[PDB]
Amino acid sequence: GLDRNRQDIGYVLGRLFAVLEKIQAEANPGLNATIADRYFGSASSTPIAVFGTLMRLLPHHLNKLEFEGRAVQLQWEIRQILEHCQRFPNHLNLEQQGLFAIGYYHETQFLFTKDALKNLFNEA
Amino acid sequence: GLDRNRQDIGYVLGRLFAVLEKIQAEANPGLNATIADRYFGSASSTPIAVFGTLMRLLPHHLNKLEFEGRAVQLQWEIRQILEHCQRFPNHLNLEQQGLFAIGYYHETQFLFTKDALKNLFNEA
Amino acid sequence: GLDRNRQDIGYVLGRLFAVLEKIQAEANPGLNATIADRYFGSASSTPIAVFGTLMRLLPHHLNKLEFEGRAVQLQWEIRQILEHCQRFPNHLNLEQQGLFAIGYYHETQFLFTKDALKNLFNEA
Amino acid sequence: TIEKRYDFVFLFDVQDGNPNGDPDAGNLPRIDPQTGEGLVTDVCLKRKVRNFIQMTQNDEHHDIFIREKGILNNLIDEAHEQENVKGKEKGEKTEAARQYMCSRYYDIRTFGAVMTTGKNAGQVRGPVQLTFSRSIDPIMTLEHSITRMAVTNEKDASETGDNRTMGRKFTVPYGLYRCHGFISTHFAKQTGFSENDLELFWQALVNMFDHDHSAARGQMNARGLYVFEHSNNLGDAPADSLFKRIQVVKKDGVEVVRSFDDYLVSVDDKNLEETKLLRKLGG
Amino acid sequence: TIEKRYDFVFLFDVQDGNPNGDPDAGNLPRIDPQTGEGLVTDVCLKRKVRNFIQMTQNDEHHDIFIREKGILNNLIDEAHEQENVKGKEKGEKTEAARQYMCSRYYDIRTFGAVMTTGKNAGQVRGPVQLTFSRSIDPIMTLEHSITRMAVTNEKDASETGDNRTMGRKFTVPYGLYRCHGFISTHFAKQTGFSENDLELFWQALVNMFDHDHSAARGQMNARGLYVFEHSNNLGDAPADSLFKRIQVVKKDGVEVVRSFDDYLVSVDDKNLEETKLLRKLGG
Amino acid sequence: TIEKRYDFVFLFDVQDGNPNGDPDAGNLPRIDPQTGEGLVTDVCLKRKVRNFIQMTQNDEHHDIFIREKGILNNLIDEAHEQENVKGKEKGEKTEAARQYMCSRYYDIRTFGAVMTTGKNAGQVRGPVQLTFSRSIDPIMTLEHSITRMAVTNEKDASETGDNRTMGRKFTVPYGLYRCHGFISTHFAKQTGFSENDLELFWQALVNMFDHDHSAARGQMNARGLYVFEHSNNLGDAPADSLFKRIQVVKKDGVEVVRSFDDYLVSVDDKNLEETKLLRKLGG
Repeated sequence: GLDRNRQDIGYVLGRLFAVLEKIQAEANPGLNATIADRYFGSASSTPIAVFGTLMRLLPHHLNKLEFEGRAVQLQWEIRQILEHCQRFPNHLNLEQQGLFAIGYYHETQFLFTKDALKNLFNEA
Repeated sequence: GLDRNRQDIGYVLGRLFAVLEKIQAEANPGLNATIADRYFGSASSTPIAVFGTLMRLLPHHLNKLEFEGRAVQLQWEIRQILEHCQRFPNHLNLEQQGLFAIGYYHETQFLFTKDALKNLFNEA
Repeated sequence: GLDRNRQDIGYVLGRLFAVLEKIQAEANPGLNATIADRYFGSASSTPIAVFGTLMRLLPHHLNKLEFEGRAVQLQWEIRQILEHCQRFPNHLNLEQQGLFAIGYYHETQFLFTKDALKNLFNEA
Repeated sequence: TIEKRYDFVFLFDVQDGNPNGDPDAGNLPRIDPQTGEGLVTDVCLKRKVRNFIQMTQNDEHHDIFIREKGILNNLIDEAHEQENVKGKEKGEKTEAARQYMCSRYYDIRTFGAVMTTGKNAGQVRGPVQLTFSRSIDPIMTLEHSITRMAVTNEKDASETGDNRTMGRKFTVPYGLYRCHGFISTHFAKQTGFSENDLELFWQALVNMFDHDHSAARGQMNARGLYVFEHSNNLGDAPADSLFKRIQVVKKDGVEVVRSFDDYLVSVDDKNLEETKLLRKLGG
Repeated sequence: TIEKRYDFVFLFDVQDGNPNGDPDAGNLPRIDPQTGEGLVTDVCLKRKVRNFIQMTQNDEHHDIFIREKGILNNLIDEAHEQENVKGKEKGEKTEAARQYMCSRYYDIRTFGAVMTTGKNAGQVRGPVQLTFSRSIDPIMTLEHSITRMAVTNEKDASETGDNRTMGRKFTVPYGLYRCHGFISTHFAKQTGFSENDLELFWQALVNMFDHDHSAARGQMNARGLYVFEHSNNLGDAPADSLFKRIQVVKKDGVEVVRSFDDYLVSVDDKNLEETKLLRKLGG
Repeated sequence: TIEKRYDFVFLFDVQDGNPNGDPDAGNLPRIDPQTGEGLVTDVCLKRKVRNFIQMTQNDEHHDIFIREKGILNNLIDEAHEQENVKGKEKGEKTEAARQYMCSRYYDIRTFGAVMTTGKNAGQVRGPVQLTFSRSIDPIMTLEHSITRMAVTNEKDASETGDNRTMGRKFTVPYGLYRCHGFISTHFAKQTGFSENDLELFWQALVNMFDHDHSAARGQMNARGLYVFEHSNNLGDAPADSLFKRIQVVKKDGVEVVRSFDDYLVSVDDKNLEETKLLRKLGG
């Protein structure tokens, strides 16, 4: 059910949030706490505040990740996502709130798939 | 029994609601309060109002759950179930409203079973 | 996707930085070091020093580029990107740092095109 | 007795409170499951009328039949010891009871009533009738939860986290509501409904809600009251060719409605003026 | 007993903290799911004024009837030992009970109550009623996480670190909240609301907040309080035609409101002097 | 106990380091997203004061509630066994526990605590409260990265060629922060706040930063604290007027602020001191 181009801000933001959570999780194993839990409600309500800080935090995890191939593939997926969106909205609507969770969950399901992401890198 | 992929909207929404309820249950053990009277009436016609709002606060309950295995298992289960949907509908036909209840009860029966979710997770 | 003239500092400067990154990466096939991450957090914090230094860095990487048509196309596009800007602000607030990252990732996909930049130079 | 015949339309909104709650579904507002629109049963609005009169008139010839706490059979029997103690000999003794009742209690003289419990005193259909009233556009109920400082009893003597049971309150962010009302004449001639009662009734409608504020309801108002006036005891034109001339429409710009500025009201007076009349009351 | 019915508008701003409590199901400030506006439940504002009374008068005829450790059933029962209620009857029991309860308290005299738990006493409706309040412009929540120096308990989490669980403190950067209130004389007769009591109410609102602080609440303060009074026991104009006279608007050249300076207040009194008095209280 | 309602405005600045570490994202200064201002959480202030008192006094009736490692339930059970000397009714037992606490720990008399988590001991309220403090002007964050001479652990990271422990020690070139605080006499009576304890509080503020230095923290200094003393037990004026009597203005000449000289403090007390007592305690 992972659409590639839904273009709804909620869906794409949920995809982005899933990417962020997975990156952070793979970055350091010894951590049960999830940034998703700490930020989910505020993010789905309004993305500007949480997302600015998340952007600032991203490079640290990105570089300190041990393996290079995971880093390049994650950056590539970020590229494949960001071109739909344009600018962080100030506020969300209800259907957007739901579609955000939908996109997040869909992207999580795609990421847990073992090799498909590596493939999509390969056709690039 | 329970259809894995009946794919009609009411059934999947009912399964989703049942899982959320069970999460609320184990998250707060010393409690009897049921989201049942809270949101069956909402769920029948306009899920678009209620489902996303609940989803906002699922992560808190999930984290407050003490045991990691149950949390991750239920996480994977809801990832599986949400695959079928693509968009929260705003209105439901009569048969949809009933089949929502049928799905809820089938899902509750399946979850309360002793080890089924364990087996499915172990497959994952 | 991207915009040539979104007309804000973060977007354009991130476009600038990604341009520089690909220039240096392509000019040296034997360039394992990830200069991108080396200055990314720096620029997101404040560019007033890093970009000035990178400017004097440029001509060496320019000359040691193997193919000269690539180089001339590069200074061409650099001309269009920098024409929009009018000054360097030392301090950088959060939202335009977000737009900085947005512009970076957006224009990276433009960079990855097989022949687009050559074409853009062709109508020039 | 009234020598005309009236049909009217009524427009009232709700701001942040449960207008009338299902006696069964907890207390949540009454909504139409298939279309998700609101409902306000007529008896509720009629009861508001009766309360208004109770506060305003307080004499005889405007006493009200239904009260906060009373025995109906007592009110019937009391009428049974008027002058006509038995002189009508059970043939129109009941009819005499009807006449006396309708002589006193403005409620019965206006709306219908049933008095056949003990010593049966008759039935009246009622010159005035009102329809259910429903919402133009769907509404979404915002459930709440609230808490009380102290426990009612000692049965839950201990105080714990699950203790201090919350209990709830329901609200509706906005809406709007259409009401359709009919006035008969031939029925009016029976129970002496008089013009003066009608004037009182219009003032009752326009000023109903200010004199009724509870905890749950919150603010309500009256947006419009339009009256179409026949010109014959005979029905001059049918109902719909009247009602369709007053059309209320969601404005385009907003997707979610929040206040009366959003909606738009249109009154159509093409050629009905020739016999029928239209008078504006709400505004 | 008070005579002239009143209406009033109230404007209070929360500075840097949870203005109303968590909805008890998902702990945040109370928020409109759709519009992005913010709400404070009226009950909270009512409880604030109750506390101010409890700490201000401290006299018989001013007891409060809901206290942090009171148990309602015993409070009801003890009222059954007054001399008047000794020898009475079913209806008379209840009526005398209501009279005594309204005699001794002020909470009951001003806001309604339910007294049917054990030995029954009845209900009251309360001359004074208040609505929900709503935020003028959408509020942008902030969530904060903070740590505890020491473990809560020598529990399973008896480990040295508290980095596993921290707990959070939500907050709101700024806003305004608008509230409406009604005073109805028609009920004052049933409870004995008196002029001195109304003066207490007015003095109470303006100083409700300063005498009440807490960690979670953070600074709050009250800005505006405008009261219209009618000339006669019947409303001279309906409510809304009044409430539109008082309007607040976000300033022209501001994108985000961050203080009281941002908003702008305006008052309309072009004709209001028909039979109505506009007393300015808040400022 | 206390004598007059008390209010105070508080200022303090940081030359370098991290005033408060946000655990949301790394350890950035807690910053307001939209306006680019830095919130200093109050709980930090309160912890600093507790630490100072723990440092100096060290005597009974002045023990500090939240020590470095103390497990709370041992303290509450210790008190209960101490007042198992009472061993009496639950309400009395809880109240006696409260009293023994308030007698013992300066923290509790000074600020509340939820002791009731274990064997119940109640909810104190605390008569001193402080709000969040926010930077007067937008902050400036300058990330820094540094090098380790040696690897943390004998792992795969023990390679000389690659070092990644760049570390992060954020800081601020300069700023200021403003806070408001309230001391309400009445609540003391439940906890028995005493004059001397308030005096030690006044002392602990102006002399705090000298006893709290850390590597990550860096230099801080308090600039000016002002105390308003209420004339009588009820507030003679609203807090807002008193607070806004004090103003801070960026110097016109400067566009970037790097030192106290770049700011100007304006204090005004011509008339609103007619019954208030302004003490310019510091600065």
